[PDB]
Amino acid sequence: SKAVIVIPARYGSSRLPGKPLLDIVGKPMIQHVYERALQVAGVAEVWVATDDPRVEQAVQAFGGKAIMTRNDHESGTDRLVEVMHKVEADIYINLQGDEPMIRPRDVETLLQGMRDDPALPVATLCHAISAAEAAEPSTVKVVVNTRQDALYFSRSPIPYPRNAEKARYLKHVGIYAYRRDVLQNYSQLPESMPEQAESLEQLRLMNAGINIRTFEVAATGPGVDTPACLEKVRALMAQEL
Amino acid sequence: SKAVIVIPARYGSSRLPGKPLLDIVGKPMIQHVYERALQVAGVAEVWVATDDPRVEQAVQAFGGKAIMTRNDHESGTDRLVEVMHKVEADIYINLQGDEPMIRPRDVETLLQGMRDDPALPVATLCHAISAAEAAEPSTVKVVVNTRQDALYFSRSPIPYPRNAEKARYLKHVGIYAYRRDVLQNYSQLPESMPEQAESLEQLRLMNAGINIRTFEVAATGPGVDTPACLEKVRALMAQELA
Ligand SMILES: Nc1ccn([C@@H]2O[C@H](COP(=O)(O)O[C@@]3(C(=O)O)C[C@@H](O)[C@@H](O)[C@@H]([C@H](O)CO)O3)[C@@H](O)[C@H]2O)c(=O)n1
Ligand SMILES: Nc1ccn([C@@H]2O[C@H](COP(=O)(O)O)[C@@H](O)[C@H]2O)c(=O)n1
Ligand SMILES: [Mg+2]
Ligand SMILES: [Mg+2]
Repeated sequence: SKAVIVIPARYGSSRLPGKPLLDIVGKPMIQHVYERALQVAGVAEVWVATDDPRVEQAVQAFGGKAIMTRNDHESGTDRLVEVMHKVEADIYINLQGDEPMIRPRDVETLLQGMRDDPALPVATLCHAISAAEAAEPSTVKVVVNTRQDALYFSRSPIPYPRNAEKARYLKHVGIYAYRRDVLQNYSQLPESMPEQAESLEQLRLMNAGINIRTFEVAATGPGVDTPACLEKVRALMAQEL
Repeated sequence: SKAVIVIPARYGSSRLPGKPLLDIVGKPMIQHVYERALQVAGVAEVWVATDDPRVEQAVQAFGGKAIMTRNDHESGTDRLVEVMHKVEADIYINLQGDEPMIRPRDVETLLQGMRDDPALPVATLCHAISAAEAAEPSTVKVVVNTRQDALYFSRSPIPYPRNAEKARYLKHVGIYAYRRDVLQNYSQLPESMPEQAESLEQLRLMNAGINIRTFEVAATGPGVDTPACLEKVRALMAQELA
C-alpha cells in the first residue's frame, strides 16, 4: 500500500498574496508544512503541487519536491486530482498548505485508519470544541456514529441542543486521505445542493454515497488565512521553541 | 410479506394533556388516525399502543385494537419493540397518534419502498418546506443523498444557508416503517449522543449505521401539538367532510 502526500500550494490568495512564501520564524510557511510531512512514517513521497514558478523555486531551494499544475483549478482537491494522474499511489493524503502547525502524529493516525480498513474510501480528522465555538459558521461541525463515520458536515451547530448538557461538539480538521479509485472517479461527480448551500465541498462525496471516516485528535493549531491569524501562528510557533 | 401498523399513544402532554382523546368533529383524535390506517392497502393489522387505561378504553369504545405497554418507555419506537414480541409481522409501521391528517396514500408509498427493496432497514417520509418554516426547532429537518438515503436529521436548520439562495429544505414527516430485525434490537443499540441532545429517536439508528431511506410526498397537513394548530386541524378536518 503506497502512500504519498500532496500539499496544494497555489501562489494566489485573496487576503495574503504569495501566502506559501510568507516567512514564519525563519522559514517560508510551505516549508514548515513540507518538513512536517516528511516526519510522517509510512509515506513514500511528499509533493508540493503549485501553479507558480516562484513557489516551485522556493520548494526546490530547501530541498523539497515540487510539481507544476494548471493555474486555473478551482480548489486544492481539483489540483490533487491532476497530481493523481501523474503520481501513482494507492493512498493520497491532502495536507493544507496554510496549516503549518500540523502534527505528524496526527497524519499517521489518519494513514493507519486507511490501512487498518482497506475498504475505507476517505478518511479525515476532527477534534472537540465548546458549544460557544460550535456557534461560529466559519467553524465546520461534523456529527459521527459509533464507528466514527461522518453523518454530515455543517456550519450549523449540530447536534441541536434540545438538552444542552447532553450535546458534544466536533470541529472538522481539513486533512484528507483518499483511496486512488475515489480520485479516479472524482471529476464525474456532480455538485450537490447541500454542497452549494453549505459551501462545503466534502458534501459532494456524501451525496454520491462515498463514506468518510473521522478520527478524533487533540485540538489543532490555527491556520493562516488572515494577517491577524499569521501573527498568531508566528507567536505560537516561536514560543513552541 | 406481512405488514402491520402500530400507533403509539402516550396520554400525558405538557401542552395538550391527553392529546389522543382530544375531540375533532365528534371523534377522538386517535380514531381519525386509526380509521385512516385502515384505508392503507397491504397491511394485515392495525394496533394502537398505549400506557394509559383511559386511552385503552377510548380505542375499544370505537372498536379498535389496543395493547397496553410499559410506561417507562423512552420513545414510540421503543414502545413498538414491546408490541413486536406479541404481534408478528415482517414490516412494522409506526404512525404518530397526534397527526390526524395523515394520507393513506403516503403510507402506501412508504410500504412500497420497503417491499421494492427487501434490504432497506427503515423507511420514512419527507416533504419540501420554506426556509422560514425550517427555522422552527419543533419542525425536524432532513438532508439526503442522491439515492434518497438520509445523511442526517436535526432540529437545527440544515443545510446551513451559507449561500442562502441554494438552500432547499426538507421537513421530516415522523412516520416510520421498519423491518422486524430493526426493532428486535433497537432497545439494545448503544446510546446516541445526538439522540440525547436532539431528542430524536431515529438518531439511535444512524448512530448504529442502520440506513433510513427517505420518500418525498406533497406538503402534509399540520399536527395537533399546540392549541393554536389544533384549531387549524379541526377547521381543515371539517372542511374535508364538505
Ligand atoms: N416516551 C414516549 C414518548 C413519545 N411517545 C409517542 O411517540 C410518538 C412520536 O412522538 P413525537 O414527540 O410527537 O414526535 C417526534 C418529535 O420530537 O417531534 C419524536 C422524535 O423522536 C422523532 O421521531 C420526530 C421526527 O423527526 C418527526 O418530527 O418526531 C407520539 O405518538 C408519542 O405519544 C411514546 O409512545 N413514548
Ligand atoms: N484554487 C485553489 C484553492 C486552494 N488551493 C489550496 O488549498 C488550501 C486552502 O485554501 P484557501 O486559499 O482558501 O485558504 C491552500 O493550501 C491553497 O493553496 C489551491 O491549490 N487551489
Ligand atoms: Mg485556508
Ligand atoms: Mg408529533
